[PDB]
Amino acid sequence: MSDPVELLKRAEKKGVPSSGFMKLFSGSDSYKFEEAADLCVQAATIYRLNLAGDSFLKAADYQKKAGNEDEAGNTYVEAYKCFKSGGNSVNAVDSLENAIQIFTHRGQFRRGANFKFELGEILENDLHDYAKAIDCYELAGEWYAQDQSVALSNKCFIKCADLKALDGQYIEASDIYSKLIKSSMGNRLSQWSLKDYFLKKGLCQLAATDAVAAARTLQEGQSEDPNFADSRESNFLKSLIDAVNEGDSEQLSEHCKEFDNFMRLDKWKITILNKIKESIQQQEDDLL
Amino acid sequence: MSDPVELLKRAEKKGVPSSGFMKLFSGSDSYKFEEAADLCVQAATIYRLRKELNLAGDSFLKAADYQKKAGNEDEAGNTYVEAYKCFKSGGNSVNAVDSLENAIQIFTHRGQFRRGANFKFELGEILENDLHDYAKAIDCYELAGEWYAQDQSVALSNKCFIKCADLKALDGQYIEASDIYSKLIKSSMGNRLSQWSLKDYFLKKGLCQLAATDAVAAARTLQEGQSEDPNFADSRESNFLKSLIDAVNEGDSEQLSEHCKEFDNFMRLDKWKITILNKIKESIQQQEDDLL
Amino acid sequence: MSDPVELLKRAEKKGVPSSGFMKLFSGSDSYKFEEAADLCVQAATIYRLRKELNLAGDSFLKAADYQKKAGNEDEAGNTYVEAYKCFKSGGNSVNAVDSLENAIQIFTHRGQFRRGANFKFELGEILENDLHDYAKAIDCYELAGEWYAQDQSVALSNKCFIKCADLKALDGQYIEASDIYSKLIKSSMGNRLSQWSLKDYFLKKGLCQLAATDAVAAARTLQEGQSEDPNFADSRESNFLKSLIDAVNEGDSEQLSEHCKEFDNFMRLDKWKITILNKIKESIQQQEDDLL
Amino acid sequence: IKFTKQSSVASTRNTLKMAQDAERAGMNTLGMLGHQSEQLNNVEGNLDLMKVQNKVADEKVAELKKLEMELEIDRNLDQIQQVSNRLKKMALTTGKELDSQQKRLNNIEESTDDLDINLHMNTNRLAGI
Amino acid sequence: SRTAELQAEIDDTVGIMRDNINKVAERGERLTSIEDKADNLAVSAQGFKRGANRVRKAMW
Amino acid sequence: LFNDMEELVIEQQENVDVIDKNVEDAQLDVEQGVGHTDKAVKSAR
Repeated sequence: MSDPVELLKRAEKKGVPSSGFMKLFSGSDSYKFEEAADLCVQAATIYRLNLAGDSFLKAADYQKKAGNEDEAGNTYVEAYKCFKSGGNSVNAVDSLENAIQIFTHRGQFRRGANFKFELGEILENDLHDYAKAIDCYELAGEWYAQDQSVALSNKCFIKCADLKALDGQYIEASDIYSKLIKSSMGNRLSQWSLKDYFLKKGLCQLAATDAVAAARTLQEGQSEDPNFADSRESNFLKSLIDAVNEGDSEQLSEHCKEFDNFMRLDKWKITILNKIKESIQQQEDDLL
Repeated sequence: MSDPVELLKRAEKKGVPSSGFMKLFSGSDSYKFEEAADLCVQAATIYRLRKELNLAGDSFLKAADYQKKAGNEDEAGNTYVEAYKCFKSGGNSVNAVDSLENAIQIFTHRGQFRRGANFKFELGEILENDLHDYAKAIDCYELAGEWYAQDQSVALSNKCFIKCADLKALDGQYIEASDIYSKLIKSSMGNRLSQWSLKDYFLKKGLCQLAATDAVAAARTLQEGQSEDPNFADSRESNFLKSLIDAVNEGDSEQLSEHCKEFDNFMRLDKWKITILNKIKESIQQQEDDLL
Repeated sequence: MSDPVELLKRAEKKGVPSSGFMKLFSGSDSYKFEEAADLCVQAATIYRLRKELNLAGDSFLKAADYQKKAGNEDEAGNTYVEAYKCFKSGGNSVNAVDSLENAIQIFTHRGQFRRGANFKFELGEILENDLHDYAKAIDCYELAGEWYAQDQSVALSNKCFIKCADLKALDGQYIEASDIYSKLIKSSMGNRLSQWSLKDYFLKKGLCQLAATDAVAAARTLQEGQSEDPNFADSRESNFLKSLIDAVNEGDSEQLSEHCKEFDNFMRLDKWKITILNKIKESIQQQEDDLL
Repeated sequence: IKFTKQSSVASTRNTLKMAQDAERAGMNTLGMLGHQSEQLNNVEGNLDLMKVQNKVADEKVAELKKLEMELEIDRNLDQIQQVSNRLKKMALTTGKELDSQQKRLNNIEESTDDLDINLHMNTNRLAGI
Repeated sequence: SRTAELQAEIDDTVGIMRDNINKVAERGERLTSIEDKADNLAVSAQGFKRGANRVRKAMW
Repeated sequence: LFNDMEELVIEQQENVDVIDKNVEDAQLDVEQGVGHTDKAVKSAR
């Protein structure tokens, strides 16, 4: 079985550009980079995970030097596979950046959005670097929206608007809860999600202490979507608005427990509700 | 139709490498091995038409060996898979295992991990069900699950890790099974699609932790599941795990049996759960006996 | 990569037919058109890579036109299909319609009726959903269903005729919608696979006959279905159609609304059926108002 | 008396909840089966094209070689009954669509195998030229 | 009588869904086999391409 | 049952993706291969 170290050494030797006088006699350096990339891909296949990933990165760099950006993007995706699976999230991120850049330059925005969402997942879950995860979900959603893929765009914007609300960017999250609402009106497949969106929008507007906007969102949802009108989510949002207007945190706690009994509050709703509670209590203390 | 025995004899005759002085005048021996492999494949096809499946498998093994000698490893992997199919359909599980092992070694070597993971999972199935070699089945499923995780095939990786964890827990490796269930749980969080498997995973994790007499870890697993997955919070599985933990902490084997019957009436306990629950009961009863 | 604008310019220059004295010395103009078509296809492939898809479609249209001038109509149809794909992916439904139409005439002229039927159905979908040209979509589905019926593909023909009958009934065109449902019923008799669809067809037929204020034809449809298909006899669709007929004969719109709600509770009434049942209701109410 | 009515209300609440969950899963599965049906259509088209190309390849290779509790229970049963309907038609339509896909997949398998065999034959013939 | 009717419908739907589960298994097996054979097809197509190219160069 | 069905269909999506990709790739190589045999014949004549 060939030794991958020797293959990488041969790839390195072949990957030296012709400099000076021999450049007048040597053909295009593209072929040398192609052969070095092939050697690097072989080494990567034998290693196959971190050493396989590093070997695919070298291959992709040589493919870029050859003018074969195409294979370079594919090879960066392979490097990302190797890195993600080796627990090396940083190199996975780097590989996805290079692959996405190659794709977007080439006019594969769909593939770019796919890997942009994958990148956002790596940023959110493995690196906990939420800001760039928000950025990636937003940009992937935009690229899907250009492609007229409403479902994928909505998935990205659900993630993006949700990371924004947990980061305290409640107004911007509400603006993305609003886009999701318009993109989902009239679509029978999204009816269950639509109620959810209305609720979350109001919650952000309650965490931004704009109870008037929450009331308006409630009225809008009640008027535009009959399924939301009679839903437990609409009643819950109304009760939360009434409690916020009354400055009664204990009542809002009762409402949260009641709603929890019938439809479990997931971590996000608990989190946002806790800030709504804190705002009411802070107003009470300031009035004392 | 040609006689397959005659074809195999000619394959054997052609498959002799050039030795001595003849090697200076004979071209690459690859072509001789290719032709012998073709003859062996013909014999294998003839046997397969006659439903002499084991003989067809053996002929395919010979063909694959000649293909390996020719330098055509990809064709050798294809032919080993064919030999595996012939043996499996013939009830010769041992030769099926051998064929899949050679095929998997080749399919690995050519960077073909997803494929080798499919065949490694199939090998694990043959080991578990036909040969009852549970240890190698565990290894096969772990190996296949890791390779699927390498392809970002979360679903296939989860299937392999479910099999691995189940077999480990049945083998008395409760802690390692609990760790694999932790991996399954983490890989399934937030995916709407696996919600129903997710509840099951939490339950099983606690059960292994109860079979290892670590009730505290079972309680922590219950709390984690109740906090992280709302669908698990209200589930019958969470209440059942809580009740089992309470029974274990109380050292009351009869209450554990009552809870098992109650859970059985609403949600049938499959064989695995019955075995693990019996182990937990046995541990409680052993502690009771040790205190008298 | 070549500049596709330059490729199209070279295609345009090559695509000029030999006029005058030069025609006596120039070979067949077919080769020039072939080369221009190849250039246009290269420009189209470059444009498609760049996802400014409408221009890729335009380049494919130019390529197909040159291919038609070359006498190579089959490649012209293939290229029109490619142009259609580019336009549809680009949100330019009008040019997609034009491309599919040209491809369909090419295919039908060559006796490839099945392929033309496929693209005629797709064209009808583009008309129904993107352009809201329901009349010519009805025409498309009818003709595609006929072409499938000639090819003895009962299933595809039924799909097209279902779409045609639905659109006809929604347009106010009830009687011939019921006729198409009669054809669907006749083509679905005796086929176990279509058993679930058959009940649906009977119901819809009666509904159109109720929207045409022909309660007698609806009743005859009911007895026909009851006698010819035992599964429709005992079904909820048959009882619902009977109840609607009874309400229509009694001139009691509120009874019809109660039956619609009752059937809604056991059978959610899709958008099409809601429209038709509403129409039946206004017909009853109009008769009531005319009697006061 | 009251305790049983409360327990029954709770029963019908969970009953409706589970029914709705089932329906969500069914709708995703039908839409997802439709998407996979479209993909398989693309596969089918490509296989048809390859058949034609392999005819061409065969001829070229040949020539190449030649060269309040009661009311709530009632209403919950109403909503349950609605959803259970949706579950029944969804199951039936799923069986239908999937049966058609099973026959289609069988044909796809056979065509793929035949194309693979033809390509191997022509590659072997080209090797000797 | 309403609720029994409901129970009867749910029981029928469970039967249809058990049937469906059996069918989707048949489908998963078939799809695994088709993936393996489509991989074979792709490899063979590439091999046919390369062999045809080599014959093209030999003849040139 | 509905939950299990959804999960199985989600899993099977992986297979369908790969099949579509491989068959598409195969078709393009076959087309190229035929192109080569055409040119080979043109020369051999």
